Amino acid sequence: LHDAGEFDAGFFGISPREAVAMDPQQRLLLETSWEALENAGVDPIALK
Amino acid sequence: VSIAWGYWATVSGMTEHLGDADLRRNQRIGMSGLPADEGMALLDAAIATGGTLVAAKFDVAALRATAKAGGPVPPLLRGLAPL
Amino acid sequence: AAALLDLVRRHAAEVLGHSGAESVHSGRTFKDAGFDSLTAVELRNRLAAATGLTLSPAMIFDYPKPPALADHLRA
Amino acid sequence: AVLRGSAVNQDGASNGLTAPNGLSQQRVIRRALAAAGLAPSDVDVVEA
Amino acid sequence: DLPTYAFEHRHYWLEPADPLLGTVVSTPGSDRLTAVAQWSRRAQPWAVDGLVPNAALVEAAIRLGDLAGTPVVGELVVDAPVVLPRRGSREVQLIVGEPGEQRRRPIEVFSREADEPWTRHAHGTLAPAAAAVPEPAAAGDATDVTVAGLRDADRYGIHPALLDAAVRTVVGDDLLPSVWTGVSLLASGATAVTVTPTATGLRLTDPAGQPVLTVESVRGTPFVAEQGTTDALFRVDWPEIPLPTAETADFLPYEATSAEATLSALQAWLADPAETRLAVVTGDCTEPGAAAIWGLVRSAQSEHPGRIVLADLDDPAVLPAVVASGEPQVR
Amino acid sequence: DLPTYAFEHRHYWLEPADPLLGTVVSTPGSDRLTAVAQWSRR
Amino acid sequence: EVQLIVGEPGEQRRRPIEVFSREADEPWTRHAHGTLAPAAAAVPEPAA
Repeated sequence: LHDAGEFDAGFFGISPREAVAMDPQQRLLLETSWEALENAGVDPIALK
Repeated sequence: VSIAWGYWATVSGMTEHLGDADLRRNQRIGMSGLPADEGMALLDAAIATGGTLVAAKFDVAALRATAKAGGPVPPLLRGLAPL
Repeated sequence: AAALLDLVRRHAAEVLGHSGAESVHSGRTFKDAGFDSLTAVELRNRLAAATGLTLSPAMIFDYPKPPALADHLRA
Repeated sequence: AVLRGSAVNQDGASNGLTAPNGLSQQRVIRRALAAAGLAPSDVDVVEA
Repeated sequence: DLPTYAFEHRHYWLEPADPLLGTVVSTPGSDRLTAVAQWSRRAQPWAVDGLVPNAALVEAAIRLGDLAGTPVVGELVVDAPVVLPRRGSREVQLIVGEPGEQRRRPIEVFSREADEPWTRHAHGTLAPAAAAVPEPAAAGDATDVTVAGLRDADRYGIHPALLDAAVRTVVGDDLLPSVWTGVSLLASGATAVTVTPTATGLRLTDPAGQPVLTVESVRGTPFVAEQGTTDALFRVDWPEIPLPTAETADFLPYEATSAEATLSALQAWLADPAETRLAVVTGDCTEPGAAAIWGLVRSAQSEHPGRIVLADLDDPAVLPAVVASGEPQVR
Repeated sequence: DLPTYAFEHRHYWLEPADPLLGTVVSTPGSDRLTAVAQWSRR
Repeated sequence: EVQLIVGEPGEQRRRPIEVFSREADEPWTRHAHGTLAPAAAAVPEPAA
């Protein structure tokens, strides 16, 4: 999976310096969880 | 032979009143404790030498590190802590 | 208050590792930018020592917006 | 000894990634007490 | 089925970033070799009570000769055994001179504890590996010696603890081996060796029977040691510094005449709100009253640095320059 | 209640094992100072 | 491998500095050579 180095930091409110520190697995999980939650037709904001 | 003995590791009457702040201040300016047996050896060596000498323990490495870090090195200890 | 805004924005950009002072935007609060305990206390030092004033290490929570903080430094 | 009930939850949205929250602890205590089928006046010592 | 969110992507990654010999330096244009390594308690666990056995130096010289192609130790005279400090580390430098007669490389082992003066611990010559090196004639029954907890035995040809234990049974426990001659290496990494005593040297053979090491002649003498106790004496020397070429300076000159008057001037100056530098001019420091005033002013500047110029002058005209010199104590 | 097993214990542990100036060598007995350094693009 | 050799001080306590260099077993290459002089109390700044 040669696209693992890409991640959105400003979407979740993450500073650039702590983005490199964190494991890419966490970034991939964070993105895919939002993808899955959206795919089910459930509003992520209302889940808080 | 006159020897400027430092703060002896053996507690004496003159050093009855130096508090923890005093020991920390002395160690900050390089003035450390003087061991008893080492004090006797220094007295013998000074009697062999003679003159106005100082027999005290000065931390050379820490003073040099402080000099490199920008700390104020006393003029007399500048020889022991070169810049 | 333009100079204060510029200096605080530049210092925040340096703190957060941002590419430039333009990336940090004056609408989002400090918390949303990614500020926590570690960054805030050292930003306090970096700003106070530069400006020559003293401050409590918790400016972020009292003034969530950079303009409000700059107005506080003005007074 | 006999273990009666237990509960587990998450801190959730707090003042930081590591900061705690009192409400979550209260909720988990109430959940544990409800699961164990006891009352708050029955216990005599808590290991904080 | 609607499409999903469109993200913005940027790249983020974080790429990761012989103890007896240590570092080897070759003199540019010269055949001398300098072996530099750090000696400490955590680096030499087998060195008990700070004392480093001379067999450790022998093994270090053997490794250096292997690097330089001279494993045969023509001579090795131990000036004094190395005693490492409990606290700190000692810098040990091995200077091997350019090869001379019969390609023999002179070798010396200097050591010093940080700022301690350099002291040589071993000296001799190293010869290249001869085509035929006969074993010394046996004089006693061979005895196997094993040392528990040998660390990095494969790193050295013979472990320093193993070599020391081997030489104890020949030279003698009460005698520290001093002079070594004809040390030829035949095997490396041996953990357990059998010592065959000779007239002066010793044979070292593995339990399988293959010869591991030979020493044509080794002798031992009693030893004692000393450390730095006389280095705590300090003398007040007066290195010369050139005065600045400044014709003006801000200062308050005070021609000290007595200790009490100097103290009164000091307290009056302290009470003075004006930020005026004060300079004290006295007689020769060897004088009693001048020395007392000098000590008074020294303590005064200890209390208030940067506001005192203690100048021992025979001509007060250079007083401002001394103030501009930057040194509070100037003679 | 009676005591548990008495294992015999032995120790096992695996030990984890100035760019321009580098290392300065002060010649013993000589004022000469020889600095050695490793200079590379990285 | 780059080495800086400073010999025993000579005239005016000037220390002779030489910058030799070599790669693996290549011949030593003296790059920059000169003398280092002790600092004076007042260094005259050149005219602008």
